[PDB]
Amino acid sequence: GSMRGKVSLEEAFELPKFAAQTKEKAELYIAPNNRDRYFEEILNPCGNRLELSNKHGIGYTIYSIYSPGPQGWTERAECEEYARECNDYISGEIANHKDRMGAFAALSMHDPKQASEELTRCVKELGFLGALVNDVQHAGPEGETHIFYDQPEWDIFWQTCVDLDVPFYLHPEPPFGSYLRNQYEGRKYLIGPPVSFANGVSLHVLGMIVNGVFDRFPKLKVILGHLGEHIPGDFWRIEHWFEHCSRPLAKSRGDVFAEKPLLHYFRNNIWLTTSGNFSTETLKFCVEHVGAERILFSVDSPYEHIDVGCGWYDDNAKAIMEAVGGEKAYKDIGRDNAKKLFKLGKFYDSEA
Amino acid sequence: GSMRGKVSLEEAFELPKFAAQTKEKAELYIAPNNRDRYFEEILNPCGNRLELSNKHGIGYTIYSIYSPGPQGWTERAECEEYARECNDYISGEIANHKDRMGAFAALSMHDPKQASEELTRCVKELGFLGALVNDVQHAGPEGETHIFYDQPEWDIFWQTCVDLDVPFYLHPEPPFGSYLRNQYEGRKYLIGPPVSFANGVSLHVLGMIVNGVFDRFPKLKVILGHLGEHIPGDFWRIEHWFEHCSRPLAKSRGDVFAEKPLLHYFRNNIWLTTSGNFSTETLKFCVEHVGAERILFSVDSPYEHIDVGCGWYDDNAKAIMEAVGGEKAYKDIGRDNAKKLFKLGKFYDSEA
Ligand SMILES: [Zn+2]
Ligand SMILES: [Zn+2]
Repeated sequence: GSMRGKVSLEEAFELPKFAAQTKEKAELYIAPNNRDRYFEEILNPCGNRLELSNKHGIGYTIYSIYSPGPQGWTERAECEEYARECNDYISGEIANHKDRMGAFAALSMHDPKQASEELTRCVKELGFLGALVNDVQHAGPEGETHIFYDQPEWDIFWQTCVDLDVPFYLHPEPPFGSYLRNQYEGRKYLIGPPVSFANGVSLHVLGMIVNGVFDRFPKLKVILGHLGEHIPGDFWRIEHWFEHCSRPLAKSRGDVFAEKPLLHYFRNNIWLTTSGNFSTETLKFCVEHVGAERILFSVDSPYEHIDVGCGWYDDNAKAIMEAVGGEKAYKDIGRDNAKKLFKLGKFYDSEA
Repeated sequence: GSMRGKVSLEEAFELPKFAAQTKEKAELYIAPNNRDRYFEEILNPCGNRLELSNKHGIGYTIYSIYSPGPQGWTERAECEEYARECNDYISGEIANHKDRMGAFAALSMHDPKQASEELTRCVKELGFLGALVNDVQHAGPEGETHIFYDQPEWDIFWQTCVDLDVPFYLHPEPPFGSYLRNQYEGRKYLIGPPVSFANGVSLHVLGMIVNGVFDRFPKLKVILGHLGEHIPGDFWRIEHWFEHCSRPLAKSRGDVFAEKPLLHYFRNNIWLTTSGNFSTETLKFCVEHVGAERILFSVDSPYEHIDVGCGWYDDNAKAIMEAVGGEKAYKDIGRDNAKKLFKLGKFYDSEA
């Protein structure tokens, strides 16, 4: 049947002093009847969301800054101070619940050296378990500069991730600037989970692949939410296009291109979570391609409801077991894959 | 178990007088060893691609303008003249092979009424079978203006599609303007099939859904290539988000929103093709969600090779039949779904 001790690791917060900014996210992502709960959860890591996690059989929650978080702060010095404030805040909150809470670093991604230094501080001094970054870092006096991490200057940062041996969770963020105006103004309800989020993350991680990040750093670990941000349904089409067009075309120009097949990266460097994607059928398709050991349960609180995400995994245990290859695979996805990936010791309900 | 008489309907051409424009497409989409074949095929609807189609068991090819085609022509008067020339040209070419060739209208989509009139001319006077439009119509310097068809003025055009009772094929196109520079300059090999194409089409058709196009025009027929442009893998997540967030939020503001579940539109208004997606596993997943009667074989020539797409469907007939639910489903996908959708009479090998 169902299990306790599940690990959930796409679980967002904001600094309480910025409560007013969370009402702006609520207007993008939260139905009216869910506003009271959203505001309580996003501002209280140890509040009712912890009680729900305990009731619903979560053993370890890894908290991260919400979106865009620092990636929406276009002034470098202000962005760097905010990221540090987020890390110091969540470190203080999780200190009282070490058996069931951890955190991922919030980072200013304006400068690779500075981001590497803050990640190192979070991991070595605060015991954080990785980084979670909300897609491209926006920058410039009017915010139009889009900083992607698949360019060579970011190699110092990837080297830091590998040296610390912690994963990088690439989370989505809403559209900004001319992209928001040109492509979303007339379909604003498509901002967020319906399409815009995965459109951005898939572009960015495929960018890391085709620009050779994982070839230069074969030990690098990256996590994608939402069962891989559109990519698994296109595993065949993307790899086929790389074989039929992209690889020989790039080679003919002397341009950098990924050295391995698409699935190699998804079987060695990338892990997927079930955040906001409580779909047994989609989970099955993903398992069939990447392996049950490469998918991690997660909720996506507070944008999703802990009781709903845990309810799916718990209440459909038998059907999910059939879909993912048996009892061990089900416990691996629920808990044991993440326990091993994050090198967690004993934690709440971890052997239950 | 293979069949002849297959229908293939994402098969592109360019006007011979614009041969020079095809070189820019080759630099985006065609490996060096495939250039000679691409140039021959894109400029000769009755050339070797017809010989290959006859050899490989295609009974009916529906030709369409390549991409962006008119959607990249930013000046309305020139765009309208080009679309007319494309339609008159392809009408003349297919006249010599009526038993095995048809066409979809090329349209200037600067003005809903003007596009409606050209579609009517193509259907009523030239016998065309629908329209194929390459995503948003570009206008303005560098194409920075993006004209989407999910805004209320486009109801004039949707009413025309319903009056004529023909489908609208929403095909992808490359990025333009600031989006091209900001989001693709550092990952240029992701322009096209790897991600950019489906990112645009999925945004656009989901836009039509959430702005209520299919609620006001429940008889409207739309076709998507590439097994649905990322949407099927996200069927659960999109509909869940619409239920949990978007529909109650829009209702609370009095904003228009899709009245029915996402899968209703994919089971009533939208058909998928296999263009560029010769994946038995992805096809199976789509069949399980939308029904085998809603998926149409297609190749995507000349960007894909007719021998490769037909080779997949023909050589793996037994495995595909098992994946899609049996012989009738296999013949439906190969031929009979399209025969019925486009009301084709007898055609070459149509009872084979
Ligand atoms: Zn999230
Ligand atoms: Zn095509």
